[PDB]
Amino acid sequence: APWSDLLLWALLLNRAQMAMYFWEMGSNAVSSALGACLLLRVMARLEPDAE
Amino acid sequence: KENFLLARARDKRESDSERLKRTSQKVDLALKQLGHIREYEQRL
Amino acid sequence: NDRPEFVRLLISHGLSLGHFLTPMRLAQLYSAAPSNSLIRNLLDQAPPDVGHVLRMLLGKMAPWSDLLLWALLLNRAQMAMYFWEMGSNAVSSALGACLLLRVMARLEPDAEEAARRKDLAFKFEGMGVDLFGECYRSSEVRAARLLLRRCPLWGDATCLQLAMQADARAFFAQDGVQSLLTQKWWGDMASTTPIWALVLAFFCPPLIYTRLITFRRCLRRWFHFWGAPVTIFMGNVVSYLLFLLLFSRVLLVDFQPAPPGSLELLLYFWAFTLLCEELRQGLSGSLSQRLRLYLADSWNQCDLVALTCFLLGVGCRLTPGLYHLGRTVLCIDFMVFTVRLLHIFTVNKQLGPKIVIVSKMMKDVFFFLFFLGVWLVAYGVATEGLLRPRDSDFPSILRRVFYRPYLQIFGQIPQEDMDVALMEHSNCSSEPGFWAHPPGAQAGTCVSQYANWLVVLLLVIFLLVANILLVNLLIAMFSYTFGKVQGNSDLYWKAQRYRLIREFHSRPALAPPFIVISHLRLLKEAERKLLTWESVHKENFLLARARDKRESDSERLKRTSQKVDLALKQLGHIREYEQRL
Amino acid sequence: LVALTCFLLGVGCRLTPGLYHLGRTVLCIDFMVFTVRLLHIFTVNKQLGPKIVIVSKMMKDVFFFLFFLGVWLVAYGVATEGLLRPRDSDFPSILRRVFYRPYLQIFGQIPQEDMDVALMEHSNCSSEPGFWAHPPGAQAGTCVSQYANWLVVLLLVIFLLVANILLVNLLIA
Amino acid sequence: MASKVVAMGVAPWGVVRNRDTLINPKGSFPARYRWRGDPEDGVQFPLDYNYSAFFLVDDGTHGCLGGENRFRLRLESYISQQKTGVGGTGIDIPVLLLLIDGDEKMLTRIENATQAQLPCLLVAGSGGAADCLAETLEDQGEARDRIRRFFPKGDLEVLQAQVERIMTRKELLTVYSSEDGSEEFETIVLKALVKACGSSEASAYLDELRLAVAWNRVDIAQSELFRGDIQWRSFHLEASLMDALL
Ligand SMILES: [Ca+2]
Ligand SMILES: [Ca+2]
Repeated sequence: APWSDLLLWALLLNRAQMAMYFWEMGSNAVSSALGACLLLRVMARLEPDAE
Repeated sequence: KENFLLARARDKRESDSERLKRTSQKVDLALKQLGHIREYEQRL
Repeated sequence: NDRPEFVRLLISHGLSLGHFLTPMRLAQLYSAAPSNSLIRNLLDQAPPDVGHVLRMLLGKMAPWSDLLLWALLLNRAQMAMYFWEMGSNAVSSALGACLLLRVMARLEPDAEEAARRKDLAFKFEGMGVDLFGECYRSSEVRAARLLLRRCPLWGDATCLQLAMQADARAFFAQDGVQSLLTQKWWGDMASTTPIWALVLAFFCPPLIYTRLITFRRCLRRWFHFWGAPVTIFMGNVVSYLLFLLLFSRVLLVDFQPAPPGSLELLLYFWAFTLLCEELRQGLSGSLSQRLRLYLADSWNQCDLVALTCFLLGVGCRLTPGLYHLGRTVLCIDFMVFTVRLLHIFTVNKQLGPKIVIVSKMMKDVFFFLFFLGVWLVAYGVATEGLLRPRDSDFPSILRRVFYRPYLQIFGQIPQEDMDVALMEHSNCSSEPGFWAHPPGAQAGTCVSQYANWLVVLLLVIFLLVANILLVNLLIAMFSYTFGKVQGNSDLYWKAQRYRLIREFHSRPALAPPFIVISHLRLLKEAERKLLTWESVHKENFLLARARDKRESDSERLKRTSQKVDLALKQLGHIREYEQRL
Repeated sequence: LVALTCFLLGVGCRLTPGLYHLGRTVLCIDFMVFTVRLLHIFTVNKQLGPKIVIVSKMMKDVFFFLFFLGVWLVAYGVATEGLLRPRDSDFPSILRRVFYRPYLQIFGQIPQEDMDVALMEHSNCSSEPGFWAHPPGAQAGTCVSQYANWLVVLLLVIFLLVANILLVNLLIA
Repeated sequence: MASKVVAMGVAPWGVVRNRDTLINPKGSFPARYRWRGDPEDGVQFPLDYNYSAFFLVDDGTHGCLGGENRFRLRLESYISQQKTGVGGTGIDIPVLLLLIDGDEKMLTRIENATQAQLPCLLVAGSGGAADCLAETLEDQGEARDRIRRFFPKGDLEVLQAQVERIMTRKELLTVYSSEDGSEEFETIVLKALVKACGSSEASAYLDELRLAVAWNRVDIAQSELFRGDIQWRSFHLEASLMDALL
């Protein structure tokens, strides 16, 4: 399913609107949302930008 | 999920800012049509 | 007449400012100061004659710029904003305007005009922050390297120096500034190197040549590692801790009336080295101007006080008949050095703002000292009068008046020295009445027991008031101060980060005790392009902000209302036309 | 895991002929660890659940306040010890009078008899020049110098103020 | 400098100073042009130095104006009928003309361009020859013709005939709404481009779509490009989607 790959790409590049859109038409809505939250929090805690 | 998104979009459409935007664009169309009909009456 | 929108409109429609502004015109503009305004007072005290006032305010150490300065001085918000919107050096001008406005506000007596000046300064700081954020996003290298680390015409001082003087912490709080500061702080080493990795490599110099640290090649790597300001900071921390340890050792054990020993001589050499380092900092950081700048930093003042006390102590001890005085002053000097040690905590985010919190709480302690002095004088004099102790010696009176209640604040309640039921009655003095003999050493040989229940009542009231009301008033002041500087903890820490990095970026690579050898060793179109790029990004930012404003709900409502008014007018027109035909 | 490792070490030490006391000590610490572990069961209750998280978070604040208090205690304790010039000067005793005694002073334990000279009986203690006093405390030094004792009391006042109010209430904030 | 954009110059050969410095039959790969000469005249003018390339139309005259209008219009029309490389596999390159004030000759130029079916955009308040057409589009006409333009040629009813001819093809002209210093007209360019095409074949509207992607005029594209009139295919939108994602 291309939607999962696009969602992962958007999350990694931190594109809010595109990630939201890709999630809106994914397969596993709840699991995808939780996984996205997990990944984003991990990257944020790992990111040095501070903004 | 589709039901939830549809409900959220419906709520968004009813927001005050959205109503204002929609009515402004619609009345712009109305003004354009009014000018069009005024020109039509002027010609005839 | 302060018509911002109208002046913008007039300039918009083909008006050449360069051919317009004249010395006479500017003189009139400044003479338009409102009656007895602050700017009017400054001009009178000081042709426009504007350079002198600016040099007086700041310290002295294109029509758009002149109009911006005029607007800032007269405190015209909208016109100042407009003039800045089409200036030359957008970021530097914004920071300079914030600096000037804050200085004038702190100097202004109005107490509300100052509020407006501070608000305008905040707006300018926000605009500068947003503009620089966009500039950094566009091209990190260009913005970071050149825009900040450049000396402009505003004061011939880098933008960062202006931000520090203006206390524009929000400016230091953004991504680009912090990234640049971190890059400087880590020198040539990769900013992502783990702290533990650096610490471990510090004690294993050979280890730096491994994959643990990320950046002939050998010497280049060695100098890059040991010259990085972070490594210098770690070395200075270690050396300062060792200096304190040596000082304590000497003071507690090796200090004797006999001539100095080996350790004491080493301590003298170390202190002399610190003095030389501080002198270097002062002399290379316009000699009078540099000295004033150096003395303006609180940490430098603390260093000078510590070194002066140390010198006095050494001198006193060396004198045959001042050994004890020298030792005492040296003890106090050690206390001063240990307090100075706090400067290094600014490197940590959690401990950074706490220094500011303590510094602010000191003032509250001062005012509470005023209150407590009043209350202690009252209560202590009352009790001393009631007891009528027979020692009555002036030092003893001061003790029983001030010192004893002060300890009572902290749970040290000497009942045996005040209650008479707890003391054995005796025939002490020939004076009439009954007397009791307290057991305390400094409680007086014998106290009167005439109205002793009143003494206990005063003790109860004092305990209540002092131990609860006043102490918790002070604690409430502390809580308010803490909360005030807690929502902005990050901003304070970022400012402290900048100060620390600046301090350690220009320091000899060797730690103090060995820094003597380092001291001996001590003994264009590009700007045009950069400014054009900055101006382009400023225009983009302003255009985006205006676009957002046009889409605001109030603007949409206004526009649709006027447009539908036009539509109604046209409808009436066409109705009349149909009526005629 | 920590509790079980400490328990194993304690049992091993006690079973050894010449480590009984060490085994008992480590077992005492292990019991403390188990009792602290007991907190896990409070999470079942709504009222006591978040309190565990609150305590865990407040531990970090305690750590940073320990940094601050260590700095201030080193300053004040070294200053006072230098001023008094106690003649015991034994390294464990020096560490006591530098760190331990002020720390208790934070909690209302103020040993005036060991610092004030007006409260101590003067004596000819040592041949060194100047006047000396004999404190009654057991670990307060055999005899302390009384040269500039008003300064010791002033430092005590300042320390009481700062520690007992400013720093403690910073931590409480 | 703030960065690609290229500027092209079309000036008559005869109003450029120091022409003799630019004559070489065997090749002039190097050349030095004195663009800051002290003398100044109303006939000869100095070349700008910001343009990447210049075109000097030779009309066999030693100085005059209007000698490039025909060639410039022909070149613009040819561009309007050219694909963006890859032969015909590419797509049509959009074109339009921006008008800012002018005179009667400028009005004639605009009329010729409109008869060539090339979009033109007018700016209100520029001055003569531009504001007059804007007012005519917004809408006495004779009075305005005399008012918005100097007295000369105002009585000339040839100006009235030219204005009527312009109105006959108003589908291409578009006014610039200042909107109190709006400084934003990408939407205006897109609107002119869409209203100047009409015919829906789904093969000539790709360029407008790419422009809309390059900008953030999604509403404009939805209103016109994706109003349903055009038959968008699948492969048509692949490149546009990739660009939007990037
Ligand atoms: Ca210093
Ligand atoms: Ca087309």
